[PDB]
Amino acid sequence: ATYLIGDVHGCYDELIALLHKVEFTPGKDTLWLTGDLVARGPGSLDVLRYVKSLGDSVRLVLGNHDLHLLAVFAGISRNKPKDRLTPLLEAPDADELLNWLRRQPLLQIDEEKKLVMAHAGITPQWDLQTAKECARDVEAVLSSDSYPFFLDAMYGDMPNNWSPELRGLGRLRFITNAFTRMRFCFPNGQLDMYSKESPEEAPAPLKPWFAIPGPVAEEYSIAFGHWASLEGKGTPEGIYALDTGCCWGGTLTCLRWEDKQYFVQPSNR
Ligand SMILES: [Mn+2]
Ligand SMILES: [Mn+2]
Repeated sequence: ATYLIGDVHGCYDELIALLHKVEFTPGKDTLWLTGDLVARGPGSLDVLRYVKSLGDSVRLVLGNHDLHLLAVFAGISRNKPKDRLTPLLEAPDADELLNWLRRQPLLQIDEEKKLVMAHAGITPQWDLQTAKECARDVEAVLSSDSYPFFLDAMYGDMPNNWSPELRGLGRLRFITNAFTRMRFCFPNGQLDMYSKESPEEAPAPLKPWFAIPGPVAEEYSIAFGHWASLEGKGTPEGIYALDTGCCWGGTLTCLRWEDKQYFVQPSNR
């Protein structure tokens, strides 16, 4: 079977309970994870150990909190106490875990399932070939010996409009923001980098990225996390918002792909 789970955010206990509920069996089942494995929740270290141990039975995409963790680890950014990353950072196996983490994709595609996954979604200004190439560019920098320089460069909210003639720092920043921070769009597809509230509360003319027709979303289903104020509701057919805010006292959501059946674990907080 195929299972998709939203942002775990260090909620190791809830993740294991949810997986036991569906009797996830490595080697017979595959787990897709929408990223943001770490931060807020108490057990980022345990989540990383477990997910890494799953090997080929897991398909991950990196989120904005995974990339922030890598930036803290590399000395690029300051550790925030509320993230509760210190046990993972100080762990004897931290180098191994994080060198594995930075090697993971930004985008997962399964042609047989007609399924695409990224942390925040697929921006409507991209087709599948462009999404693939941008994923590869950022993955190449993240998995290189020089990744701290990229991580330092990634911060910033501009440029917010895609053009194939984007080059250098601006190109990398747009790709990163589109894959891991995108929520709202302007009518032409421009990224808004400020509003984090629900669609109902969004000021005009902002619309969810998935409310704007795009080539990928017309040929593929898209699963994503990141957007917790969405609370997994209000998406069109073929769009699955799996982030239901476990770390925030909400729930961890699992979707079985074969029958589109949902399973939920309540937050312990
Ligand atoms: Mn996120
Ligand atoms: Mn999140």
